[PDB]
Amino acid sequence: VHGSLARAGKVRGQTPKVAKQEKKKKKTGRAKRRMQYNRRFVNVVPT
Amino acid sequence: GKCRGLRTARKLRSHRRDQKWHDKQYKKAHLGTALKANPFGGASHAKGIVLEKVGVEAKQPNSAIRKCVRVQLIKNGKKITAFVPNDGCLNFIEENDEVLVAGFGRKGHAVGDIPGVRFKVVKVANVSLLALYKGKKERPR
Amino acid sequence: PVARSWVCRKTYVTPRRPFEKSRLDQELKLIGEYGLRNKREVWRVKFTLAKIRKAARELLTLDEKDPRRLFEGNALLRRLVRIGVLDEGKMKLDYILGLKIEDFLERRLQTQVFKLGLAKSIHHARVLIRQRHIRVRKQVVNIPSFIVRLDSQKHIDFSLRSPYGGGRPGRVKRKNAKKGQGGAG
Amino acid sequence: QAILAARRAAAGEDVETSKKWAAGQNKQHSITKNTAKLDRETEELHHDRVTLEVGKVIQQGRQSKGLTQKDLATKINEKPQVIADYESGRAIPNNQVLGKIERAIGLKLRGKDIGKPIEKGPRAK
Amino acid sequence: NDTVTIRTRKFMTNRLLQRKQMVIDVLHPGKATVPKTEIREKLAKMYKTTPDVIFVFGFRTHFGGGKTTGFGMIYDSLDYAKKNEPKHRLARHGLYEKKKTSRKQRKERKNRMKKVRGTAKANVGAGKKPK
RNA sequence: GGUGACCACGGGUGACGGGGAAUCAGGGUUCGAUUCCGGAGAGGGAGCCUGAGAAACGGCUACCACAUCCAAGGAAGGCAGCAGGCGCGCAAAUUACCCACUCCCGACCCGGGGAGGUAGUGACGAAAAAUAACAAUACAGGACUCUUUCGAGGCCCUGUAAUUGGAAUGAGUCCACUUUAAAUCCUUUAACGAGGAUCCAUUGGAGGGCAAGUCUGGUGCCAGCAGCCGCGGUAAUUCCAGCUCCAA
Ligand SMILES: [Mg+2]
Ligand SMILES: [Mg+2]
Ligand SMILES: [Mg+2]
Ligand SMILES: [Mg+2]
Ligand SMILES: [Mg+2]
Ligand SMILES: [Mg+2]
Ligand SMILES: [Mg+2]
Repeated sequence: VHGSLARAGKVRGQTPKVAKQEKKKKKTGRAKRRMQYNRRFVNVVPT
Repeated sequence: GKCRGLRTARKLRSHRRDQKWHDKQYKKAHLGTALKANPFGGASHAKGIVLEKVGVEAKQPNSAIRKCVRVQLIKNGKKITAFVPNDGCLNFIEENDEVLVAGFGRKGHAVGDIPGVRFKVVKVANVSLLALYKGKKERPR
Repeated sequence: PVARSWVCRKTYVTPRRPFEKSRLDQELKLIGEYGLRNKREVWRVKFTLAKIRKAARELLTLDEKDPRRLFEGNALLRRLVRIGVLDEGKMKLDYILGLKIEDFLERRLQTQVFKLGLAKSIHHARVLIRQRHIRVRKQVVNIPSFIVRLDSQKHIDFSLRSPYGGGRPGRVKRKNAKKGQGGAG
Repeated sequence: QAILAARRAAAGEDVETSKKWAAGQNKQHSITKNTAKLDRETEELHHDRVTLEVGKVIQQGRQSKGLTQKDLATKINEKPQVIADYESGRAIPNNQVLGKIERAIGLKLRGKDIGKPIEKGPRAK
Repeated sequence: NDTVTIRTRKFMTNRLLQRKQMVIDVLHPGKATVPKTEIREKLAKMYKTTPDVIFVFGFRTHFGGGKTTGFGMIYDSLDYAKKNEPKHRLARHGLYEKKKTSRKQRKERKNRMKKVRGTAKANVGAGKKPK
C-alpha cells in the first residue's frame, strides 16, 4: 500500500503554531461602509 | 430547409420532440435510466457508513496520493468512493462511522486530477466535519 | 384551513453581474454620500425604479387617447410628484424615463433631516432616526428609509420626549446630574 | 481638513469624488522615491544609503528585546537578509520598512532623532 | 388626569341592543397607556351615568404613546346589558362568575357518560367514583 | 360491424387536474403533493342496513395482511383527523390553551366543534432594521514648498488616534398599563441599564476569469489546493498559518 495515511496531517502537524495577533474591535455595518468610502472616495469642493 | 406551412403543427412538434432526444441533458433527464444508475437516487446527499479508507493517485500533471474512503450507503447500499476534502480530516475519521456524502460539484463527474471519484464526505458522526477540522466541536468521546 | 396570507415580495434584486469594479465604485459613492447601511437598500431603490420604468414603458407603447393610458398615467404622475421626486410642471409620461435614482434617494427621510439643517453628518442623522427623536406632524417615526411627501416636508420636527424638544433629559443627563449633586450639599 | 467641513457645509449642491492611487489595493510594499522625478531626474546618480548608527541602534534594540535578526524579520514580515543589510549599513533605506522595524523595536529610529527611549510615548500616550 | 383627554368618534344610536357604540381615542402624552377603570368613570361622568354600565375594551396605543384607540360600550341598564353581553367581559370586571373545569376533564367526563348505558344512577355515579 | 399514420391500440409516468409558481425583450422553459374548486381514498378488495342524501369506514358484514386482551370459553381493532410515538430517510414542529373571532351542527339566544383560533418549536422563506454619533488631537515621509541645503508649512499621505468627552439611546433586567377566553408578544411607560460603550459579525476569498498580497514564516510533486485553466520537489503571487485587503 502507499502508506500515505501516515502523512495525512503532514504539513498541518509540522507547521508551527503562531498566536493570532490581537486587533481592535473592527467597526462593522454602516460604520465599516463609512470607513470604506472615506478610504477610497475623496470628494473635493469644486472651484 | 425546414417546412413552414400553416397547418403543419404535427410535423414541427414531432420533429422537435424527436430531436429533443438528441442532447445529453434532456436524455439523462427524461429517460430515467441515469437516475436508476444514479447512486444517490437523485438525492442531494445520503448517509453512508465507512467501509474502507483507500488512497488514490492523481493524473499526469500532478503527483500525489489522494485520500478517499469506500462507503456503503444505507438505502440501496451499494459501494462507492468519497473524498475527504481537507488535510487532516482523514485522521479524524475512524472505521465504520456514519457519514453524509455529497456530490462533488460538477454533477456526477470527477473533478480536477481525481480519477473516477464524484463524491465528498461531509458530516461525519453527527458532529460536523469542518467544525471538527477547525476544532470548533470535538469528537464524541 | 389557516387564515394566513403568505403574501410577500422581495423589495430588491441582486445585480446579475458580480465583481464589476465600476458598479462597485458607483454604489459605494451612493452609500457613502447617502449614508446607507448596505447595498441591499441601494438595490431595493433601484428595483423600485426599475418597476416604475417598466410601467412607464408599457404605457408609452400603448396608443394615446386610451382611457386606461390617461387614467394610470395621471395616477402615476400624481403619486410621483406627491412624493416630491418630479416637478409639477413636468407632466408627461416621458420625463420619468429621464428620471434617475438619486432624487429617489433624496426622498429618504434620512436626507431631509439633513437638508433642513437639524441633523448634520447624515450618519448622525440616521442614528438620530433610530434614536426615535424626530417626529412626523403628530407621530414619532424611526425608519431611516421613510419616503416623505410634499404635505409632510414642513411638519418634520423633534419629538417632545426627545431631550432636544420638550423636557425629560436623557439618562446620562440624570447620571451626571446626580453624580455631581452627590458630592456636595 | 477644514475643506471637508466646507464640503459638509456645501450641503445644497456641488461635490465630486476623485479616488486615490490605490483605493483599496494591497501593495505590501512602497517605493520611497516618486519614480516620476526619478524618470525626470538625470543629474543625480547617488543613493544616500543608511548610516551605521542606524544599524547600531537596531542591534541594541534587538539585544534589549533579545531577538535574532530571524525573529525580527518574522515580526516585520520581510526577509531576514533585509534586516541583516539594515544592520550592516547598505540597506538603501525604505521608510515603510523602517517604520515597521520601528514599531517592532521599542527604540525610535524614525525621524530626525536617532533614538527615542520610547517611541511616541509609552503605550503611545 | 392632569393631561389626559378622551375623545370619541363614530357615534351612533341603537336601542337594538339598548346600547350606544362609539370608538374612542385617549391622549396620554407623558404617561403609559391609561388603565380602563378610571376612564370608564370618565365616560360615565361626562355622559352623566354610573361607572358600572360602562364597558370598554380593545385599547391599542399608537407608536410612541399619545393616542390609544378603543371601543367604548355604554348601555341603558345593568340588566339589559346583562342579557346581551359576552361573558368574558362580564368576568373581566367581576359581574358574571366564571368557574368551570378545563376542556380536557370535561371531554373525559363526556366520554365516561357515553361509556355508561342509559341508567341515570350509574351515569350520575360516573362522576362520583370517577372524581 | 366500431377505431386507426389526422398515431388507434399498447406500454411508461418518479402524472391526482385546473386556478396558479419560478424564470422573464418577445417567443418561451420547467414546477404546481400543498390551504381555492373538482375528483379518489381512508391497511387491500368485495357486499351491505339505515338514511332525502354513503357503497360511509371516528357505520356494519365477509376474505386477506397485520395486530390487541384473554381465566383459552371468547372478545375487540383501523391516526392518508388533532397531537404524539416506531420505521423510512438528507429531509420535516408541542401527546399545550380556548370555543372569544370565523363559520358549522343539533329540538335549540343557552350545548358541542383537535373545524377553527391562540400560544409553544420554527436562519422554509419574506419586510424592516442595531453593533455608534459628534466634537476637540500626534509623527513620519513626499510631487513637495519656500532663505541654496538650515528654517518653514502652502499642502498630500500616515498616527494609542483617549484620557478624546460628554450628550442620546436601545440590547437587556424591569413596575405596571395594554393585549387576550385567559394569557403571551408588540406598542407605551416608570427604575436601573454603554467608552475597549469586552453589550466584540460573520462567512468565503486575495494567479485568471473574478475584487483583493507578486507580504512574511512554515511546507518541499510531500502534504494538500483547485467549479475550470492550473499551483505545489527549497525563493509556492494558489497548500498550512501570522499580518493586510477584497466581497455580501
Ligand atoms: Mg401517482
Ligand atoms: Mg404538486
Ligand atoms: Mg381539496
Ligand atoms: Mg369514502
Ligand atoms: Mg368503503
Ligand atoms: Mg452588535
Ligand atoms: Mg494565504
